[PDB]
Amino acid sequence: LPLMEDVQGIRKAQKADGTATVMAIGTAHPPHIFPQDTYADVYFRATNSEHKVELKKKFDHICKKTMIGKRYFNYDEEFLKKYPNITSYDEPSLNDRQDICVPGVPALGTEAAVKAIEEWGRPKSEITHLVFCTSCGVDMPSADFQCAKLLGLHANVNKYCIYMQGCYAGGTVMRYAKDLAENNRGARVLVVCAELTIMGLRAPNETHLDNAIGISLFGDGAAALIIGSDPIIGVEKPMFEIVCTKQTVIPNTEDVIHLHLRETGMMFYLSKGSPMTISNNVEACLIDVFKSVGITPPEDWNSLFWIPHPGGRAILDQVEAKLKLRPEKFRAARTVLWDYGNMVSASVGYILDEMRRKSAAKGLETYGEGLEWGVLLGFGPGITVETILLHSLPL
Amino acid sequence: GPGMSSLSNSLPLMEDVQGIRKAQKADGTATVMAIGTAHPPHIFPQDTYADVYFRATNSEHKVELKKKFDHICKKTMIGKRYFNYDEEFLKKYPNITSYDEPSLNDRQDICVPGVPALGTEAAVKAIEEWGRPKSEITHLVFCTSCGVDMPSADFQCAKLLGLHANVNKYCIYMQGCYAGGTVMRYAKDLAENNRGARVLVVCAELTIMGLRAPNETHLDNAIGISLFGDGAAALIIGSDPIIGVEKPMFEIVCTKQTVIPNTEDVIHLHLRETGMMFYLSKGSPMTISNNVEACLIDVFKSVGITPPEDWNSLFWIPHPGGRAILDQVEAKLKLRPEKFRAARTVLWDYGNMVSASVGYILDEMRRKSAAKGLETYGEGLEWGVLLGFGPGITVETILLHSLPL
Repeated sequence: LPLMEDVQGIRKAQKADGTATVMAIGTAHPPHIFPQDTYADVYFRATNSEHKVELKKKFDHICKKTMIGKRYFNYDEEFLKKYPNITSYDEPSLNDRQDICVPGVPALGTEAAVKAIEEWGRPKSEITHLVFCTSCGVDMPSADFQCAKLLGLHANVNKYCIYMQGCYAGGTVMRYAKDLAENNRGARVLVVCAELTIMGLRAPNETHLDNAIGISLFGDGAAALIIGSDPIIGVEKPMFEIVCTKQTVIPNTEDVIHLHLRETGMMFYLSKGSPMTISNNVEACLIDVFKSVGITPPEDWNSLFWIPHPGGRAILDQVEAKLKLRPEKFRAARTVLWDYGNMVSASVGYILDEMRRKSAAKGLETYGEGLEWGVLLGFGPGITVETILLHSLPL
Repeated sequence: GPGMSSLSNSLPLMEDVQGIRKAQKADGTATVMAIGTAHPPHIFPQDTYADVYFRATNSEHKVELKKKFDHICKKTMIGKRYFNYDEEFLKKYPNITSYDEPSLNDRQDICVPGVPALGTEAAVKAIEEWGRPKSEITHLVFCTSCGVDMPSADFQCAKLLGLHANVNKYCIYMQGCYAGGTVMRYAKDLAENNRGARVLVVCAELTIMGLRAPNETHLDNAIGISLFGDGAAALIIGSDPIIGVEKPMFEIVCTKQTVIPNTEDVIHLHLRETGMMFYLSKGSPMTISNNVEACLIDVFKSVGITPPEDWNSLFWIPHPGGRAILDQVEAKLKLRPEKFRAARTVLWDYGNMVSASVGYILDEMRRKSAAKGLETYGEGLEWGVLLGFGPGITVETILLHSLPL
């Protein structure tokens, strides 16, 4: 056994040299397409609420201004008929939601993980850490265990299960991955964000009007990333360096966005004013992430590339206005919101994928729209903001 | 110390990625520098537990199931446990004291604000021992298998403690009995990769999330009711201890999580409309013992150290998942009867407090070592291992190096 003076030598040999880097991104979504134009008709039919005509035109109006074109779900109208308790308002339904989400979320997550590992090109045996993230379903052993099992990873992979961190969770996974990759030499972190919104699906009511915003917004999906420090030249393809990661809680705003897991499943609550709270405090979070690494914030926010969580059209519009950004800056985020809706923790992964793919297709200088520095933002319950400072690399 | 303000650790003037990384990372090994513990006020002695439990659950008519549970309680090696409820509190909830009546909502109403409250009590003690301002805590790792909510338990704990708005939070939900090991694994990477970082680890559990009446088809639920107790443990972990201010105790050298293949149906828990449903198949103490040595060899080889020929050369903090797990792990590793004394003392006085158990044992070990005037906090020994066991079956192996007194 080594002496007291040898402990530091072990630490020096154990840690990685460089910055945690995104080197692969894979995405997946379930097969059932639900267009937004017909969503009011399909939802009110599936929930047997066709008699509530005045509540239907209210929901149709909300759906029409979401700037979401389609969403993907693990269910169709035929599947929902097998579970009448999920399609009702307050009937006991957690057991059925868990029966679907507990095995379903890691299954969907694994699909995205397979694509990320295939792009990466190295054997799955080289994955040392797994960070799984979901707000849909909880179990013991957890979703991380199930994902590792489905992928057939090594028995000694260090796993991290990020449960119920909502819409900011896509930022949280980058924060976790940064420390895991950088503090462990040779470590390759597989990040998986997967969500199945059936955990929150229910019938509309007059007392729960804020539930209508959630049903018009959330879609199913999964995103997976391979993150690691010290990229192997000629084998791996380094894209985004995770330089600084900070989580912030906005004071006196707990009553704004809150969700509870009850006997009726996930109960969504949203007060009028969330886009204002997020937009008014986003700049302070950005100045903080830049100051933490000694970089002077740019005079013009258009100088950076952006991956904002598409919590809704209003959140994107207000953050864009506050930071005085040109319409093309949030292009990648707007396309993902349109094509896929809000896929919870998986949305930012989809945007990061869209950004690097379009940058490579246009033949730009870097993966981050030809620009050097950028920010990935997560927004959710708290109100909590996850600010991830990224440095993009050349093609 | 971290040397946050020193020139050699200063941030580069230009936007140099590698220069930023060099300044941002810490130098040394993550070190435990404070441990605080807490438990609810209601004392439930184990010798009268069978009587109290069967009366509170309206099951005193099942005479042959009572004599079976009385025999399980007598063999647990638990003397007393603490709970956030008494017999009067349970009478307000007939649904929790039944077997399968709808009860999740009521359990959530107790556990969602209750777990962060109990955790905060332990955290206040850890912060007081540490001695530095609470505003200097940069990371919070909260851990519990009792209750889930959005915003999570970490948010509530941070709010009750009055931590900085910019504290980086980690919520470890439903990782069960191995979670006390998982928090050490999280804390290691967080403290070591961030210069100046001081991680507050909080493990808190309220077993009312799993309390229910006995049944003839669910005989394995009786093992859980005779075992689990409430409690909280909190630790302050950080790299590069400040000499003269902080008191460095245990260095977290290597941390690995291992899954034992083909054992998913051995230890499993499900969160249902009836709360947390506990399932335990026969063979868990032997399955854990037959795979523990391989986990230890892995943790030692991962840092280039040759595994000791005699396991008695190390100090031990094993999760007291039951007296049988302790007895069989001790036997397989050919350990002397006193090697697990700290673990057995905590099991006797507090029972199995889930993720909080190992924190209590680490506290017991360092306190007894200081009280006897020993050479180090780890029973006078230099190297040791903290072990967590739970659903999977998953083993958390934490290699520790104790510093001198």
